[PDB]
Amino acid sequence: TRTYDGDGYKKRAACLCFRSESEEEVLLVSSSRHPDRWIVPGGGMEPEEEPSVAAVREVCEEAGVKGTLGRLVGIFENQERKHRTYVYVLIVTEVLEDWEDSVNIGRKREWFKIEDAIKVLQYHKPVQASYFET
Ligand SMILES: O=P(O)(O)O[C@H]1[C@@H](OP(=O)(O)O)[C@H](OP(=O)(O)O)[C@@H](OP(=O)(O)C(F)(F)P(=O)(O)O)[C@H](OP(=O)(O)O)[C@H]1OP(=O)(O)O
Ligand SMILES: [Cl-]
Ligand SMILES: [Cl-]
Ligand SMILES: [F-]
Ligand SMILES: [Mg+2]
Ligand SMILES: [Mg+2]
Ligand SMILES: [Mg+2]
Ligand SMILES: [Mg+2]
Repeated sequence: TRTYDGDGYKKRAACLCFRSESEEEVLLVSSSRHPDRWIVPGGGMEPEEEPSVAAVREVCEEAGVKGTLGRLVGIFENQERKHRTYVYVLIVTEVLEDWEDSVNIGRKREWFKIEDAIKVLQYHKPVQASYFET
């Protein structure tokens, strides 16, 4: 069930999934609609779902990782697609081999150095590239 803010923007949550506390490598996943494109794992909040809970849940479903939830980075709007995303830090401590989106849609995941993550996000996902600007 999709949920919305009072202005009609779709509510989403995402994590910057870092390999370690040094925050030098981040995990991206392939797009479901376009599999040669990279995105930050995230998705819609469910009804009455805390943003931090949605963020951890979506990363588990899309990226097959668990870890230590850190800071809220910020709340980011995409004006073109009318959605508003709470973005958290997650320090990955568990990498599971066969996760919901790998099994169901063959979603891929890869570690990127921060500067390379920004590069691959810029063309189609400039707001997600901006998650890293802080
Ligand atoms: O993360 P979500 O908010 O679920 O985004 C999910 C959907 O949302 P929904 O599940 O249909 O509500 C996106 O559609 P909208 O951009 O919200 O229309 C999808 O966006 P699209 O409709 O393809 C787009 F934004 F118009 P494009 O990326 O083609 O410019 C998004 O696809 P991406 O993977 O490319 O972000 C999808 O992601 P996924 O299928 O990997 O979950
Ligand atoms: Cl790291
Ligand atoms: Cl976006
Ligand atoms: F989802
Ligand atoms: Mg979704
Ligand atoms: Mg998603
Ligand atoms: Mg999802
Ligand atoms: Mg979802």
